[PDB]
This record gives sequence, C-alpha cells and structure tokens, in this order.
Amino acid sequence: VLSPADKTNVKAAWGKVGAHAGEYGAEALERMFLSFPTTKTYFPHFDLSHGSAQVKGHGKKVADALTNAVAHVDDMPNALSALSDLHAHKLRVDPVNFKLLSHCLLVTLAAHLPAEFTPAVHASLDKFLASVSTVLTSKYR
Amino acid sequence: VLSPADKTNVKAAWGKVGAHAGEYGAEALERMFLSFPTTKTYFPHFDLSHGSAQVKGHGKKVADALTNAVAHVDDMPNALSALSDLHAHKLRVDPVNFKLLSHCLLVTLAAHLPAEFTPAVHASLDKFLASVSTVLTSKYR
Amino acid sequence: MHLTPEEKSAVTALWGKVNVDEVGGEALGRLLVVYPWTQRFFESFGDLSTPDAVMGNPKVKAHGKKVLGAFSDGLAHLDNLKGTFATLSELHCDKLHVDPENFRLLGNVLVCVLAHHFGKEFTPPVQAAYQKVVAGVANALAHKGH
Amino acid sequence: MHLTPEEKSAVTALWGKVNVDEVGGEALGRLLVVYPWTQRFFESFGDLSTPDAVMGNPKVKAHGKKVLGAFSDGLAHLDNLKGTFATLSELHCDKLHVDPENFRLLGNVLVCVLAHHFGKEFTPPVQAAYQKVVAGVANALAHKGH
Ligand code: HEM
Ligand code: HEM
Ligand code: HEM
Ligand code: HEM
Repeated sequence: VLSPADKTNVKAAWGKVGAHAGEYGAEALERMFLSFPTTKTYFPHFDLSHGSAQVKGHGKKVADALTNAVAHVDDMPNALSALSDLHAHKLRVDPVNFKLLSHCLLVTLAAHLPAEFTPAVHASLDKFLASVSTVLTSKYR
Repeated sequence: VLSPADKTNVKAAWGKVGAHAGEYGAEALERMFLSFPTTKTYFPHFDLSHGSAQVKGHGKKVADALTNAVAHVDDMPNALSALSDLHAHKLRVDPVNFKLLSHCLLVTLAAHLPAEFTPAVHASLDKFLASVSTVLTSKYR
Repeated sequence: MHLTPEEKSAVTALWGKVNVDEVGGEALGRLLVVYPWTQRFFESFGDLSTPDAVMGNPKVKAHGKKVLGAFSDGLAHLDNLKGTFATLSELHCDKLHVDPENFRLLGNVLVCVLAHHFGKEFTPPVQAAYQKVVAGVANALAHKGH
Repeated sequence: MHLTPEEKSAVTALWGKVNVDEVGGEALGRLLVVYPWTQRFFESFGDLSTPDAVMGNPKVKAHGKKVLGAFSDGLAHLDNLKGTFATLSELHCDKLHVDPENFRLLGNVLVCVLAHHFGKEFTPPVQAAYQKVVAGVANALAHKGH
C-alpha cells in the first residue's frame, strides 16, 4: 500500500515530468521493445520503428493515464476502471508484461530526472507502478 | 476477487482434503524442493531428506494456515495478518516463491482429488492460492 | 535441459501411458479456463463462455491434439529441442504473435493434467523431470523470438 | 553471451566510464531500499532503518564495491560467464543461501543506476545490451544451485 510519503514522492516526481510525459511514454515503450522483444507480440499492427508516430501516440496515451493515476492516487481502482476493463476483456495482455513496462518507465525517469530520482523516490515510484499494474490486471479472472 | 462460485469450489475441494491436509502440505513442499531447488535456500536449517520430520511438521503448519484461510474466506487479510507480518518482517521470502509453492499445492491436490479437480475447481483453487499469496506478501514494502 | 539419464527414462516411461489426443484436449481446454486471457488467440473457435463450452468445444479438442502432437515429437528429440522446434518457434512469433509466457502457462497446466491422470504415479521426482521438460520446450518455442 | 560485436562494444565502452566504487555502493543500497526484504542477508551491517541509514552505511558501500568488482571482472569473460562465476555460484548457494532471484533484482537496480548516472548516454540500445548482460550474470551465478 502507498504510504503518504509514497504519494508525496510520486506526485513530486511526476510533477517534474510535466510537458515531457508523452515523450517519456514513447521512450519507455521504445526501451521496452528493444530490451524485452516478447512485448512486441502485442503490437503486430504497429510500426515499431524508431520514431514511429504510432509509438509516439501510444506513448502519449500511456503517459496521460499515469498522470490521471497520480492525480487519483487515493482512488486508483475507480480512476482506472475503464482501463482495467479494456486490458482484462479486450487486450488481454499477459500480466508478466506489466513488470517490464514498469521497469522501462523507471529507467526513463532515472535518465531524465537525475536530481529527483533519489533512493526513496525510486522506492515510491516502483511501488506506484506496481499498484497501477495490480489495478490494470485485477479483473483478468 | 473470489466470486461466490470460487468460494463454493474452494470450500468443497478443501472439504475433501479433510484430515489429509497435513500430508498434502508436506507433499507439496517436497514437490517444490525437487522441482524448484532455489526454494531450498530458505530452509538451510532443515533436513530436506525424504520423510523428514521437519518437512512433515512444516507441511502441517502450512496446511493449517490454508485451512484457516478457507474458514475465513470472507476475511482473509485479517485471518492471515499475523502470518503476513511474519513473512514480511522475519522470513522475508522473495515474492516469486509463492507462485512456486502454489503450483506445487495444485499438483498435489490434482494427484489426490481426481473427481473434484475439475477445470472449474482448478481455476478457483488457482485464484484462491493467488489471493493467499497476495495477503502474505502485502506488507513487504 | 539437465535431464539425467534417470530423468529421461522417467519422462519416457510415463509418456508411454499417455493418450495424447485426450491429454491434448484437457491441457488446452484447462488453459483457456484457468487463464481466460489466453482465449485471445482463439476468437474463431466459437463459444468459450463457460468451462463446459470450452472443455467440449470440438475446435479446442482438435487444436489440443495438434499441440500435444508436436509436443510428443519433441519428446523424441530431447537432445535437440531448439532444432526440433525452430520452424514452429518462427511461426508462433512472426505469424501468430504468441507471447512465450503462454508456453510456460501451458506447461504448468500440462503438469497438473499429468498429475490428475496418473495420481500417485506422478511422484515428486517424476514431476521434477517434467518441470525441466516443459521449461525446455517453452524455451525452444521462444528461441526464434525477435 | 548472445552479444553482438556491436552490443559487446557498447557495454565495454560505457563500463570504461564507470566508477565502480560509487556505482557499487549505490546499486546495493538502492536494492536494500526498494526491495527491503533483501536486507535479510545483511543484519550484521547495522542500521538499515532508513534510505539515509542504508545509503550512508559504510558496510553497505564496501560490500557494494566488492560485488561490482566481481561483476566488473566478469565483463572480461563475457563469453564464459558460467566458468567465471562457477566458484561464486557455489558459495552463494552452499554458503550464503542467497535465492537467485536476488541476482535479478540487483541487475535491474544496476540498470536504473546506470541510467541515473549516464542520462542521455544510456540509450534504448545501450540499455538492451546491459539487460542481456545482467540476465547473463544472474544465470551464471545461479548455475551451480542444486
Ligand atoms: C503501466 C501500465 C499500463 C498503462 C497505464 C496502459 C495504458 C494504456 C492506454 C491508456 C491505452 C489506450 C486506450 C485507448 O486506445 O483508448 C492502452 C492500450 C494498449 N495497451 Fe495498455 N497500458 C499499460 C500496460 C500495458 C502493457 C505492459 C502492454 C503490453 C506489453 C499493453 C498493451 C496495450 C495495447 C496492445 C494497447 C492497444 C494499442 C492500440 O492498438 O492502439 N499495455 N494501454
Ligand atoms: C501460501 C503459501 C504459504 C503459507 C500458507 C505459509 C505459511 C507458513 C506458516 C504457517 C509458517 C510457520 C510459522 C510459525 O512458526 O508458526 C511458515 C513458516 C515459514 N515459511 Fe511460509 N508460508 C507460505 C509460503 C512460503 C514460501 C513460498 C516459502 C519459501 C519458499 C516460505 C518459507 C517459510 C519459512 C522459511 C518459514 C520458517 C520455517 C521454520 O523455520 O520452521 N513460506 N509459513
Ligand atoms: C507446447 C507448446 C505448443 C506447441 C508444441 C504448439 C504447436 C502448434 C502447432 C503444431 C500448430 C499448427 C501450425 C500451423 O498452423 O501450421 C499450432 C498453431 C497455433 N498455436 Fe501453438 N503450440 C503450442 C502452444 C501454444 C499456446 C500455449 C498457444 C496460445 C495460448 C498457441 C497458439 C496457437 C495458435 C493460435 C495457433 C493457430 C490456430 C489456428 O489454426 O487458427 N500455441 N501450434
Ligand atoms: C552481481 C551479482 C553478485 C556478485 C558478482 C556477487 C559477488 C560477491 C562476492 C565477490 C562476494 C565476496 C565473498 C567471498 O569471497 O567470501 C560476495 C559475498 C556476499 N554476497 Fe554476493 N554477489 C552478487 C549478488 C548478491 C546479492 C544480490 C546478494 C543479496 C542481496 C548477495 C549477498 C552476498 C552476501 C550476504 C555475501 C557475504 C558478505 C559477507 O561475508 O559479509 N550477493 N558476493
């Protein structure tokens, strides 16, 4: 469970992301595709080439959802009901994959938020992505 | 979450275990030690030889815990709190190992309850062990 | 694949008793039921709405038999799984777009199926041998992944 | 490894710029903080009650240097990690009782530390090569487990 310190940490860090969330969304996806090529199986319909507009657009979407999550850190389940639905009943992404995107997101934030990416912030964000992952796979079965 | 159906399935299958819970607990452990040797790192103090009384004793303890979770299927977080605390703070078993034991418990039940181990029941028991595992890991960070 | 001679004899001995048609259908059906997200590859199979609809679906049964068929062949080339499974590995990646995690889920389900069928005969050590085998097969199927 | 000459050169090249002293201490400390259960092996180090207490603990920093040291040397035997880590593999199993999953956690932490340190320089393709390395090391270290 996210402690109040955790929620503070997350809000701070994401606060710094600002207008770059979309680019970081796209960068984390690109990192995911390259490091864990099994993830590519879910995007056969995308052009996964570097700088593809499909990837950029999708990066924006993900980033935005994260934003929304941070904003409703207190009520994630409710804030992401729709998204949990979509993933559980349509997309049906295997749950193992969430950990992979989560890791690529940490790497991306670390690479871009040197000062802010302290050990305590690192711990909080990991927990955060974990919770988000939990929420997104909660209606799978 | 466990549905009414899941709950019925679990109460039923576990109902059949009855008095063999202890032996099935010990058997699940042994299966785990043989198939996933990495799990042995947590029992350096045990005699893991076939028919080990330590394993017998431990098998019973695990089985009792499961039986207790079934008895309190509507209040697992509270019924297992103590055990949740122990694992998080003392034992500190890496979370990936829960899945391994879960799997070995399912194999054991399958090997013993052919008539009851239907597809529906299998699915319910898998969701159940997953929930128990989640409770036991909930206070880790 | 660290299959000791005795592990290999054990796999082979048991495999002798299996009705691949039967196990194939049971293993695939159970996969679709325990991990419903796996149903994503079979929207052309029809009604998979309940356990009976899945377990009895003529398409699931026929596909199961096909899968276990390829698996059986693999068991006769324990020495060269990667080679054995290469074209299938490519197809699953490039044509079917099947996440390899699917291969591990099926392996675990199959182990439960063998336990279900053989009872006491599926001893701790026999399970350990089969655990190595399903892992080796899932690895071989993922090998051409890119 | 299954490293491409280009993947080998990228690994090698970045490594050349690494302060093992600093990266080793940071990687291990981050491990103890993000995944608190890993502290189970370092009770004798002292006070690991807070990020600050962990990050400042000299015993942590010194063990961190030892671990990255050993890692650093394995980068010179990238084509036989198994053989390089054989003795360390036995020790970790038979003497230390360290579950190999810890090797994986550290690996990922290491990658976050490198991205942290190198910013821009730590590109998607460079990360991909490091991911292969960390997985390779974890496997080598786990190889002798029984
Ligand atoms: C941090 C967790 C995740 C979040 C917040 C997230 C969020 C989203 C969002 C916002 C969408 C777009 C919905 C729409 O089109 O209206 C989406 C779609 C999608 N997601 Fe998830 N996602 C996550 C994890 C994953 C993972 C790990 C994968 C697979 C490796 C994945 C696979 C997909 C796919 C294939 C689509 C549809 C893409 C398309 O066809 O446009 N998601 N996700
Ligand atoms: C859902 C699965 C699990 C249940 C129900 C469970 C339950 C228990 C119980 C009831 C005890 C004994 C506590 C006491 O002394 O009263 C225990 C101890 C222990 N468990 Fe867990 N556990 C589970 C998973 C695991 C796993 C996966 C591992 C590692 C592979 C593990 C490692 C241990 C260890 C090392 C001990 C201490 C044993 C001793 O020294 O006597 N547990 N567990
Ligand atoms: C032991 C692992 C497996 C083996 C040996 C295996 C084998 C096969 C074979 C022999 C075929 C037919 C090839 C062809 O059409 O030319 C096939 C097709 C297929 N496999 Fe696999 N398979 C395995 C696991 C899986 C799993 C776990 C899934 C998904 C959960 C899957 C999804 C599919 C699909 C969707 C098809 C095509 C069905 C169609 O004709 O529409 N396979 N597989
Ligand atoms: C990159 C992976 C790793 C490498 C290369 C590595 C290497 C080493 C080395 C070279 C030693 C020195 C011991 C001796 O020679 O007597 C050591 C000790 C030890 N390692 Fe590992 N290690 C790794 C990962 C880990 C992890 C992830 C943990 C637990 C979180 C761990 C726990 C320990 C402990 C507890 C000791 C004993 C230190 C002492 O004697 O106080 N190691 N390791």
